[PDB]
Amino acid sequence: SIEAEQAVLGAVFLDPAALVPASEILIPEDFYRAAHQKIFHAMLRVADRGEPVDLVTVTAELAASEQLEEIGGVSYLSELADAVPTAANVEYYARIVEEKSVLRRLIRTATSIAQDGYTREDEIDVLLDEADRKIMEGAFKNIKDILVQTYDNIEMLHNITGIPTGFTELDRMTSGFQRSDLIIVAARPSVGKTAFALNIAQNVATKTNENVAIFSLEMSAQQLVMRMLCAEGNINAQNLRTGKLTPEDWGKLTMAMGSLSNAGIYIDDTPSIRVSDIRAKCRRLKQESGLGMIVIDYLQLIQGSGRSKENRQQEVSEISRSLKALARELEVPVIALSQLSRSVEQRQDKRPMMSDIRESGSIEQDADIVAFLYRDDYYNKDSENKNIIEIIIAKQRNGPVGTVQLAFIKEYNKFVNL
Amino acid sequence: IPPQSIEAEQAVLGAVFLDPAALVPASEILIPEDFYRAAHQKIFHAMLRVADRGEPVDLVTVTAELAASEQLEEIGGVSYLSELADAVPTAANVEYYARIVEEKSVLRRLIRTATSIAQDGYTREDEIDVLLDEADRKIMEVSAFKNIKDILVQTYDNIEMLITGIPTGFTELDRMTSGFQRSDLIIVAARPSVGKTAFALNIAQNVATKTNENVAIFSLEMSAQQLVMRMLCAEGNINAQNLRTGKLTPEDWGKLTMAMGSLSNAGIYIDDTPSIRVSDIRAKCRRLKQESGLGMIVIDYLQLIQGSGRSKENRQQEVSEISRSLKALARELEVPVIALSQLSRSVEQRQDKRPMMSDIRESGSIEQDADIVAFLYRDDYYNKDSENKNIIEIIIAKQRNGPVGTVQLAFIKEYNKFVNL
Amino acid sequence: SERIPPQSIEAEQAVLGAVFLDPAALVPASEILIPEDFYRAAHQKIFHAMLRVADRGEPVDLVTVTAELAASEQLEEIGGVSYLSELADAVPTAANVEYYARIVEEKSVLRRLIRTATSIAQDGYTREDEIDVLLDEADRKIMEVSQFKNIKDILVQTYITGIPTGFTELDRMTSGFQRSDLIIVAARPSVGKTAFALNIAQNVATKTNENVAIFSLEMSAQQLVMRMLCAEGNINAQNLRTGKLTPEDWGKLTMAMGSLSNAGIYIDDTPSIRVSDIRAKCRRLKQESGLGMIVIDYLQLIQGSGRSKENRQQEVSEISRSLKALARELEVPVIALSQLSRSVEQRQDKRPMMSDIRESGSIEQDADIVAFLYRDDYYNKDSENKNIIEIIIAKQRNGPVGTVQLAFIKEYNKFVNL
Amino acid sequence: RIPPQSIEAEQAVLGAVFLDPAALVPASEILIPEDFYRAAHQKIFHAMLRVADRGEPVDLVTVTAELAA
DNA sequence: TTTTTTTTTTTTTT
Ligand SMILES: Nc1nc2c(ncn2[C@@H]2O[C@H](COP(=O)(O)OP(=O)(O)O)[C@@H](O)[C@H]2O)c(=O)[nH]1
Ligand SMILES: Nc1nc2c(ncn2[C@@H]2O[C@H](COP(=O)(O)OP(=O)(O)O)[C@@H](O)[C@H]2O)c(=O)[nH]1
Ligand SMILES: Nc1nc2c(ncn2[C@@H]2O[C@H](COP(=O)(O)OP(=O)(O)O)[C@@H](O)[C@H]2O)c(=O)[nH]1
Ligand code: ALF
Ligand code: ALF
Ligand code: ALF
Ligand SMILES: [Ca+2]
Ligand SMILES: [Ca+2]
Ligand SMILES: [Ca+2]
Ligand SMILES: [Ca+2]
Ligand SMILES: [Ca+2]
Ligand SMILES: [Ca+2]
Ligand SMILES: [Ca+2]
Repeated sequence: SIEAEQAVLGAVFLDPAALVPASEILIPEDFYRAAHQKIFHAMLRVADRGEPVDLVTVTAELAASEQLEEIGGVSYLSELADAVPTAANVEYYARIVEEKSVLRRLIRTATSIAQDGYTREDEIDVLLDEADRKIMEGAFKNIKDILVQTYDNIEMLHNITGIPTGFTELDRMTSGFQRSDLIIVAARPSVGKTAFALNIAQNVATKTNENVAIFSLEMSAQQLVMRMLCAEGNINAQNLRTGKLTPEDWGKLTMAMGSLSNAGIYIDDTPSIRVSDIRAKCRRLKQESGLGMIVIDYLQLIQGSGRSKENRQQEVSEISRSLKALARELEVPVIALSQLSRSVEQRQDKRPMMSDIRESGSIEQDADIVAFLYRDDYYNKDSENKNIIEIIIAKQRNGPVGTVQLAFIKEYNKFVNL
Repeated sequence: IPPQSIEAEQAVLGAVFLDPAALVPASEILIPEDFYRAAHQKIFHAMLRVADRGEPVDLVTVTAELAASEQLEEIGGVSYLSELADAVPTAANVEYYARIVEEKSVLRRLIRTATSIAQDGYTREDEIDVLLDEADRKIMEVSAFKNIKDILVQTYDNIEMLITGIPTGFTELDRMTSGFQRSDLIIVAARPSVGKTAFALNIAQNVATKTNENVAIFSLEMSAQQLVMRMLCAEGNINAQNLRTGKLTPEDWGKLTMAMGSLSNAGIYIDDTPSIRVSDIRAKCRRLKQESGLGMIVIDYLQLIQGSGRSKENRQQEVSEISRSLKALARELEVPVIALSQLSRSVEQRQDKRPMMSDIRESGSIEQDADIVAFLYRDDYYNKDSENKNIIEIIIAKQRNGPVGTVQLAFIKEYNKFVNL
Repeated sequence: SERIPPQSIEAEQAVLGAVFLDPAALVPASEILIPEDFYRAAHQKIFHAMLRVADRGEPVDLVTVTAELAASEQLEEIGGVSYLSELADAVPTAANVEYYARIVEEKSVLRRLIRTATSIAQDGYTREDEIDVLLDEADRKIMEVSQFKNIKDILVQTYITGIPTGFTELDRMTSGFQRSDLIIVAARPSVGKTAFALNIAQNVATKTNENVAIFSLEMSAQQLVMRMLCAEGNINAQNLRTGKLTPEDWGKLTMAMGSLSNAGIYIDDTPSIRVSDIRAKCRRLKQESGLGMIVIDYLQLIQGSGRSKENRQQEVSEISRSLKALARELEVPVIALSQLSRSVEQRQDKRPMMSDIRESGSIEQDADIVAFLYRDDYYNKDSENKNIIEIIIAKQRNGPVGTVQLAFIKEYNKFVNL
Repeated sequence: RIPPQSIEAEQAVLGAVFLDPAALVPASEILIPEDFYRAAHQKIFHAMLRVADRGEPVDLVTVTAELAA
């Protein structure tokens, strides 16, 4: 019942534009306390002039009828003022007062049905109709309303929609890397999964102004940064990891480090996290700096929430769910790297299909987009055109399916446009 | 002073000791609990207990039965059973008095459920909507074998009626099916990104816009905003890529302006809460039917629905249960329910990748429960080069209305649209 | 504590009775029983005399039998002629001696088992001498509680007991549909389970005079009756569905309705019942009208008695027990429809085996008889000989196992003989 | 043999929530209800989070409404 | 106990 009542009346003496929502939601009778009934009435009575509604005009109106003394003094009206947490959410106190009102209305009509049960033992069918009728006395989104928001959204379309990867052909096909999408990038071992993900992270963090979080469960932060340096500056990786650098390499490195500093890429290399942990960390980074992308080096390495070490297919089924839900909650694209089962290798056409994604089919199902990497030179030692690598876009429910081509200069840990 | 024709109660019991073929109407009309007097309750029970042997029912066998339990002394003596015999002269219109006893029974049942509603009003101040629902539901509940003579009549009168059928607007499918029938569970299953939602959305539109019926859509994967954008594209033939960029041609805006027009008076109710239980779905639909009337329910994706508490059970059982609940919902609301389903990868392993019933993902009970199972298959989903691209099979693997078979449609993907051929 | 050697000397009397009533009933009786099978010393002697007189053959009536009993010292030992007179009045008809003889025989086997088991335990303490040969005797002595055609038997020379289903070939193999049997009809989804059950129900309810109760947990009564109408009159279901009936179809329907009225088939379509509920309802219908068959539209759809939501395999294990016991109590065949697990669709041969019965192995084990339905055209779109359907009788402890063929004209919801 | 606890500090957390209540964000990033020692605080901080998931949001009124619920 | 989905070593399918 009470106290929420006081919070409503209180907010009115505080605002008083708060009377509008209050009265849309409540009539004086909804209040339980006799006194509040009278006060809220007076408030509306003064609003009809309209005065408007403050601690003075209200007591003037309550004295204008015999009522000012009946409701406690001016001193009770004064207490009401001092008795609300925040003027802003009257809506939520009003709705308590309203819900309590409905409860006793229910109780009252139910008791009067029982009451009538003993009396009008005369005509059973019309009594059961009355009971039906006496007890009756949207949670769906309406389409009219959505159409407007969907229109106004298409409107905001002067000037990729889209966090841009910097790979022209993929961006044309995809237009980002959209907020709330789960993007799966899967391919056989040592084909280029991480390399590809890191390259995307760089071009996002350096070319745009957005922050990107990378969770690396297999490699160290060190190794990651060293891959980005090489790619940023075209420094040969073998040289870099030996310290055997040419005089111009030292130049390239100096530049690479420069641009990667103002880059804002946050790396977490804890080898065992649950999705909950990931969520927590991202939630906090977005809190204080804003987030744009999340990259995860590698979905089946993530570890389960307690359900006991369940049918492993279910365990990852669940991780899959959690990731999509995380992308949805943070309104941010989530790129999850995935492995593939050996099935693909048994074939002639070594290009992967969705079925191939390792460990659980739910991953195909949950993803907003599924990208495979295929390299002819991964299988052919002699292969004509070496550095070419297919980005097979096997799934997307934005739009088009298809294959895109890039060059993967491995010596530089780098993917490039053609 | 509870409602009781303790005069009429005696008249019934009396007639049984007098006839006793009079026990047949009596029991068709009453159960022991309908009697107000504790004693009569016990006697009428004994009467039926003896009838189940059957003895049959006279003043002797009844007292033998009452003594066989601790009860003969509790109900008055043999001398009370003797009075019951003499209370009414003849045993003809028992039907009369039985119906008084019954009517009084209903009255106190009503009073009792009304008082317990009021009672609960003060206690469970926790969840208002599910409480008000109980009152609604508890008051209706104050309303053995169906005889075939009677059904035959209703059925003849029903056949006297002449798509039967909520029409999908896909001619060949509608010929095979004739709607989309009230109370049916329709499963639409197919591999990922094949066209499940697309198909279901297309059906929802053609129902909501071509007919006058309301349709509820529960989307657990996509947002309402994405759903409507699919329908817009399909309604007006606007290329989806253009639409999501805002990169619209001058005639595209024309197409969009009309699409929006027709979809307004469409009356399609969308709920995109990503986790619901079937109970929740039921509740929402019940209410929408209440005040506006419902025609169809569409659920994007059955295995995404979540279980009622039974603990995180053998997952196969958990969906087994969801399956039943859905059919039972379709049954209760007298409305076709279209549940989208995923498929296990088993089909992928096969030579020809047209699905069979076994392929439905996660629990075999879905094949079983369904009134009708529809698979979608696309040659161009597997062949990059495939001859005749836009063709898509609607394999009707199951229906207990009638015929099984395959139907062909075109799925112009650029327009999020299925079309007739 | 008090251990009473198992016997039914009601059923004993019913057998001897039927012989004085028929007496062609002595043929089944003796195929099933030897004199020693009877528990009561007196019956032993009587049934012996009956066979003694049949070997002349006299044949066997109340006179000749007393003549034979007096011919030995025995007529006074077995009660008087007055006891032989009571045996006659035991049963209304010499209908189904086969039934009661098989009870007497089954009880006989039980005590033979008990007796050999106790004598094995007995010998366990005594002959502590030769362990391995004691185990051989035990093996062998337990088999001998059970009692390969010879070449001569096979030279009879070159060149219904029973509620009748109306399917000749099935009835030959089965002879009803026997009182107290649990008959399991299982098959994959949409194969023909319900259709087949309904067809049986009609032919029983219309051709015979017996009442049949059908519990439908999946389909409405309305849909059931519409299936029967189509099958009774050969009206195309689609036409009937739509109301799009030809002028002669109306004739066919008018007929079908006629005969189905005096049919007496009681339908209960409550979607959730416990077996107790089923029992209750049937007990009452038998009370006032008599019952012949119970059909249940599906066993795993029935719901459990409180034991908490137990290991589901046990829950149905229990339902299974309850049903057999209900069939036993009401002395009436119970046809329970069952689903099958998907494991059959793995096999290159899709004919079910007992193992395939879905959810609990106890069903194989409780059933008196297990029937599978198999359709080639269910799997082959093009299949040669379409409307053919195998009725695989995989289990029956009456007698013969084997397959029977029928046609299942689906357009007519109808099974037909060939 | 008296369990490490700091009720003063527990109260100070719950207090700050009723005062701010954007203070619930840091609080829940750091704590779950079970971290609190006093049975009562456990329940209160739970309710606070329970109301935040709607989100109401969290003040002295809505909290007592949830606790009475 | 059972039903379901996954990966990966064997044999034998004209
Ligand atoms: N030739 C050469 N190749 C390299 C060097 N460093 C990395 N790579 C190549 O880049 C690939 C890295 O693959 P990666 O993305 O880490 O594998 P994934 O995460 O499983 O997809 C490896 O297969 C290497 O062949 C280098 O110094 N020289
Ligand atoms: N070519 C093309 N296809 C599209 C476009 N937008 C959506 N689609 C396709 O439509 C399909 C969506 O299928 P959907 O029903 O959502 O997947 P399901 O629910 O798992 O069956 C996918 O195959 C997409 O590639 C587009 O702009 N162009
Ligand atoms: N051609 C045709 N076939 C039908 C028609 N009605 C039903 N059927 C088929 O007959 C069968 C009857 O369903 P049923 O097998 O009893 O369900 P069950 O309990 O799973 O076995 C189904 O296989 C339907 O396809 C009809 O009107 N026309
Ligand atoms: F070898 Al990897 F992701 F680094 F498969
Ligand atoms: F693309 Al899906 F369920 F596989 F919407
Ligand atoms: F299709 Al069914 F029991 F109705 F297998
Ligand atoms: Ca990697
Ligand atoms: Ca979908
Ligand atoms: Ca079928
Ligand atoms: Ca069935
Ligand atoms: Ca058992
Ligand atoms: Ca098995
Ligand atoms: Ca038996």
